[PDB]
Amino acid sequence: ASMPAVERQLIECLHHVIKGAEPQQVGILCPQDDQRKALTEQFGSKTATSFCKEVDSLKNLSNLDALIVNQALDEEINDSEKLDKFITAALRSLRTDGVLILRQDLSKVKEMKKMAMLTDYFDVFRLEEGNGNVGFQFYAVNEVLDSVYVHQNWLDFIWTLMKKPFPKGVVSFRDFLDRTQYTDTGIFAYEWIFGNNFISPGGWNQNLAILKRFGPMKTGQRMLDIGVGIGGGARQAASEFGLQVHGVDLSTNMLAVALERVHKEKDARVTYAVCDACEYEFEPNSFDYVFSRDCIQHIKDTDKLFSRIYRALKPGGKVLITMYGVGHGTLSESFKEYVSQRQYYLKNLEQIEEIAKKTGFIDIEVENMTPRFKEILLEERERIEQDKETFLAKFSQNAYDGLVSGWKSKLQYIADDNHNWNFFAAVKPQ
Ligand SMILES: C[S@@+](CC[C@H](N)C(=O)[O-])C[C@H]1O[C@@H](n2cnc3c(N)ncnc32)[C@H](O)[C@@H]1O
Repeated sequence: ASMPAVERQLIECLHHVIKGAEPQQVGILCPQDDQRKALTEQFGSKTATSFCKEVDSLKNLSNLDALIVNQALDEEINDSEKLDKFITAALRSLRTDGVLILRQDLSKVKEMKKMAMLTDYFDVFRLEEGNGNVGFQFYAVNEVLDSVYVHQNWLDFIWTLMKKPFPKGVVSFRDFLDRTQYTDTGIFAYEWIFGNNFISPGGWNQNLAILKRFGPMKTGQRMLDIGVGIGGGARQAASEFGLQVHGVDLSTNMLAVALERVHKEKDARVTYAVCDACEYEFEPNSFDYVFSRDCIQHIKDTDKLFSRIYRALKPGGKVLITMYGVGHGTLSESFKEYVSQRQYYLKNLEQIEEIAKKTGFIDIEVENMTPRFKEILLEERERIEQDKETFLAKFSQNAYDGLVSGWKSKLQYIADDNHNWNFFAAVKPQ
């Protein structure tokens, strides 16, 4: 039971990609006439639109700059053959670089991983076109905000995808995350050691201490959380400080859990989006705070990232980031192999400060929190060693041994001053 606010958001999603351009040819697949007309009125006289009411009709649409599909795939999401027919027809109908905006409510779908499974399917699907392949490039998954605020529904999704050419092996950044470090089994094993809802050292108590280093925060202020993981940090920021928190993560595995949990527990201060924080188009001058907890070691282009954060902060706004970093000790081969397998792009505090100054941040604070990181590992390790019997009731031996040796290994990395745990904070001037 949606309102006109939804259709306006769909067009906003479209404009993240095409910007100020108006699309020459638009297709609309939308079975609900009132929702369909609200969409149509969003376009002006420079746009010609063809729309249809059943998915089989996409074969009749072509040379589209954009295809908007709204609540039309109820059957397809339960039938891979029908889904395949739609994706194929959708790709054929679009020009290269054409945008697909797909809105589908998943709240009546009992499978909680459905959004994640659909996203990989879209990301992986390939269609022969000419002497190569075509497919959809992933941009984002957003929540329909009307659905959150009016219907307490956090599982109403909008995918933003773009048609691109592909060769006829080569893994996207998102898939590396979902297939390697942040798998489901990895997530539940990680959550167990760090603490409920957290994938970062020290769990609830530690995250609260870090949030406090922002200084005074007020109810209703807006925070962007980069690399929100399974949501523990965002949810705590909202419940403890009354912040409105928007969390982003590139890993669908991670966010599936965050989304499931907020959808069940219900807190309208918290929303989530799947996207790459180095690329996604955030609204400028809009956030009071940007927070990132142990995320940015995954991110190569720190320079780009900082300019985007700066851009996104309100003047006078504050950024606070913690991250894995590299120390000033002689790097060991074990540490170097560890970094490559994780694909971390590590920096030291000096480099972070240089970049922050170059970006234009003021009041820069940096801290080496490695001694704290050490206390946490030791404390965490004493817990597992004590609760050995309880772990094997839930997970396998293989997950367990990797934890003991991993914890053993990080301790040596800290000892050699290879591995650091860094704190950075700063403010946007004015
Ligand atoms: C070690 S975890 C931290 C989770 C969260 N900070 C917490 O305390 O529970 C890293 C998270 O950052 C996310 N991440 C890595 N690169 C990202 C990117 N380019 N954009 C958005 N999120 C990213 C990963 O998906 C992962 O979920």
